[PDB]
Amino acid sequence: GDYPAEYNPKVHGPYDPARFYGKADVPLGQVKLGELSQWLGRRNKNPQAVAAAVSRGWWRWQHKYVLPRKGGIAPYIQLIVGCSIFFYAINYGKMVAHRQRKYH
Amino acid sequence: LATFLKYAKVELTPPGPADVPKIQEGIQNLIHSAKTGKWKQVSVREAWLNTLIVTEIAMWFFVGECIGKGSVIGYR
Amino acid sequence: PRPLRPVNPGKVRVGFVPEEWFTFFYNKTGVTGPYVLGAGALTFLLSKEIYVVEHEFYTGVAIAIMGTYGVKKFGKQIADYADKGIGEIEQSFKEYQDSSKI
Amino acid sequence: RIENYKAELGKLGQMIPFEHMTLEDFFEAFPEKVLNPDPPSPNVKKKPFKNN
Amino acid sequence: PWIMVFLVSMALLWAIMTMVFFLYQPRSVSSAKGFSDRTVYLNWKW
Amino acid sequence: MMASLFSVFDPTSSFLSNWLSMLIPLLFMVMSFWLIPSRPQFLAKSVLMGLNREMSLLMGPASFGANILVIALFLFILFNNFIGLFPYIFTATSHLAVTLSLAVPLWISFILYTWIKETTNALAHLVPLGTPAPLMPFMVLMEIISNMIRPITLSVRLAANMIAGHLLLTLLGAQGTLENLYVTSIVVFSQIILLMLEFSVAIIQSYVFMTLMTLYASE
Repeated sequence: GDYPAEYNPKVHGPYDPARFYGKADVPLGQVKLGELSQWLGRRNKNPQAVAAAVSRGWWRWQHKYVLPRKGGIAPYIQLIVGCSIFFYAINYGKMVAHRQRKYH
Repeated sequence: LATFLKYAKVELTPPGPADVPKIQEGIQNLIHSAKTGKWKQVSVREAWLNTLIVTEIAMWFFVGECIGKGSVIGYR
Repeated sequence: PRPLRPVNPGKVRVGFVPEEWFTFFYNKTGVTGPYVLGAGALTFLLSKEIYVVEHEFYTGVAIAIMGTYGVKKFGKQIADYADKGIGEIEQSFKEYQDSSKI
Repeated sequence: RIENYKAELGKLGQMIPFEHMTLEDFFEAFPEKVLNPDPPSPNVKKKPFKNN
Repeated sequence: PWIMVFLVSMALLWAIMTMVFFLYQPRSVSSAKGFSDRTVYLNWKW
Repeated sequence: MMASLFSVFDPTSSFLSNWLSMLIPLLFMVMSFWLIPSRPQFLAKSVLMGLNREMSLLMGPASFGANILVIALFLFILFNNFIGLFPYIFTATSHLAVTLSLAVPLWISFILYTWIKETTNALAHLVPLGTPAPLMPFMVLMEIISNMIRPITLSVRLAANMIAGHLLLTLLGAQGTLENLYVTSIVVFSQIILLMLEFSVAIIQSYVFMTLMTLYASE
């Protein structure tokens, strides 16, 4: 538990957990799908790397829906539906065992 | 919700029946792309947009499936 | 880049859905696009028994009705109460700086 | 002492305003801070520790 | 698997406890009022 | 009047097990970045500082800095009762291991610290004050049984509220039909009244358990 070693306060400035502090990689949005295999293989799949990628995404979502001053109830409704959707797919085996239509 | 009804009139009309050459030529252009390309050079963000467009189109098949069986709440 | 605090959060329609999702379909299927896909997806999950309409669905409706009524009744008061406390903190910090200079 | 007060006012002049200030920069500009060898408290405040 | 459920709940309780510990608002309420009481004045050779 | 269903407490219904249902309150924690807080951070800070002020009358020296544990226990109970009422989430508090974690380690913490520090006063808590000799021994034995199994009933209490709450909601939902507007509206309105009761009891149950642990950490 520490600040990432790629972070430099002299060039970047103060730390911001929603900004990637490594080498500036081209994001997947502008990949023309001919470099998709190269882009996926280049990005490592360490447990450390994906955990940092989750936190950098989570703080991006905090920066868009909570950290602004006038943060409404919309993030806290999005989380509830997001968790309900995710947990319905987990409990799909118990839910689909009952169903309503015999043929459908 | 009158503006929702107004937008529904604008961009939920059935397509022009005279467009049959104009949609197959686009289809033939896509077939010309299909064995050659125009998908390995399209950005993943735009490619994801294109797939969801097909998903939006393919959902009408299941909407029509609910219409063809009568009530949309399962098989009555 | 110096991280600057924005005043208002991201634009949101239908309570929780991002507006960036809705505007993503504008250049291809227009404004009605995301609503058409959402209506078709909801119909498909209900019809093909993917969404099981069990006893918990009625609880999910009851929460949704209670949440909409509770937020619309007390949202303005709570947000003003929180903004009051933020303003008092902002006033406290700016008065400290002015008193230190004086 | 005048040069000390001028340096203090220069510090306040160069201090970033409290509106768009990250919490780490508030800790950096004011080195009172908090860390592991620090007085614990349910709310880490200026004088929550002894109060007796 | 009660042991694994107990460990996760306790680890969660530790993680919530740490988040509460840093959940606070620092304040700077030490102005220069005491500096105005430090008026050093020369004793006069009477 | 149709039927009923149960068994919403299976931890391994899928290969992504229901232990993630306990890792959901980590999302709702208000992570703080800016100096001036946001709206939900200030609300959470004002609530917690409010509870700390109210519990300050009952802290005592033996719980000099243990109020963080009590407040964390309060927020854990609240986020395991509020989240247990949302529909497609398994009842975490129904599993006794969550209630085992809630009561047993903290009770052993409080009774062993009391026994090491004040052994005679701990035994005097097992007797009613000012008890004469013929009234002594039966009160002592029953209160020994009382203090031994009191936290076990605390764990039962935290489980039973959400079990009875979720059983009632599933009963009301299963006895309704989508097609019938009259039955659906009656079922929905009955659950809204029941949810208002269940939301109220869940907050109050968390509040009393904070109060009980603050009293029992003071001694």
